[PDB]
Formats: sequence, C-alpha cells, structure tokens
Amino acid sequence: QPPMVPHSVANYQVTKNVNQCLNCHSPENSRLSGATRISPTHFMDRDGKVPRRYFCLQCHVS
Ligand code: HEC
Ligand code: HEC
Repeated sequence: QPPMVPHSVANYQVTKNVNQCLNCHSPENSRLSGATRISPTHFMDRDGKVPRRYFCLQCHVS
C-alpha cells in the first residue's frame, strides 16, 4: 500500500483544474513546507519516461 497520510485531508480539493495537495508536495514547494516531494514514480509514463498520479485520494488514505 501507498503510505498513509499522517494529517487531515478535509480541507484539500483535487479536481480537474485544482490540486491543493501540490501546494506542499510539489517539487517546487517541498523544501519550504516540509512535505515529502512526490517522487518521479508520480510523473513517469508506462515505460518509465519522465503528475500522472494526480487524483491523490484514489490511492492514499488518511
Ligand atoms: C502542506 C500544508 C500540506 C498539504 C497541503 C498536504 N500535505 Fe501531506 N504532508 C505534509 C507534511 C508536513 C507531511 C509530513 C512530512 C512527510 O512528508 O512525511 C505530509 C505527509 C504526507 C504523506 C506521508 C509521506 C511520507 O512521509 O511517507 C502523504 C502520503 C501525504 N502527506 C499526502 C497528502 C495528500 C494526498 C494531500 C492532499 C489531500 C496532502 N498531503 C496535502 C504537508 C502537507
Ligand atoms: C496511486 C496510483 C497513487 C496516486 C493517485 C498517488 N500516489 Fe502517492 N504514492 C503511491 C505509491 C504506491 C507510493 C509508494 C512509493 C512510490 O513512490 O511509488 C506513493 C508515495 C507517495 C509519497 C512518498 C514519496 C514518494 O515515494 O513519492 C508521497 C508524499 C505521495 N505519494 C503523495 C501523493 C500525492 C500528493 C498525490 C497526488 C498529487 C499522489 N501521491 C498520488 C501511489 C499513488
């Protein structure tokens, strides 16, 4: 299983044009927020070529 989310997810929307999880977990915000960056596994295509893993709460549970 993917790691559980150790914090609440109640305030964060994820829809076609909005992904509030990335305000902290994106590559550009991870250092500043303390949140672990989403890894290249979340960006790669089917063959490994380098997010495609976008709808975060389909996989991660809080
Ligand atoms: C900043 C205000 C955050 C927002 C927005 C989201 N997350 Fe977060 N998350 C944050 C911190 C400071 C941490 C703890 C440090 C760490 O990264 O461990 C986390 C942790 C997670 C994890 C655990 C990663 C791990 O260490 O194995 C997951 C899977 C995670 N967060 C997911 C997640 C999702 C799906 C969000 C939106 C619904 C989300 N986070 C928002 C800070 C912040
Ligand atoms: C299922 C297809 C997933 C979706 C959608 C997202 N994540 Fe994920 N995440 C998944 C797995 C199986 C793992 C384990 C290790 C791996 O990288 O493959 C993870 C891990 C994370 C972590 C830890 C650091 C990392 O390994 O990338 C974080 C912080 C995390 N996931 C965050 C996260 C966010 C914010 C997502 C939406 C933008 C997201 N994941 C989607 C599986 C899946």
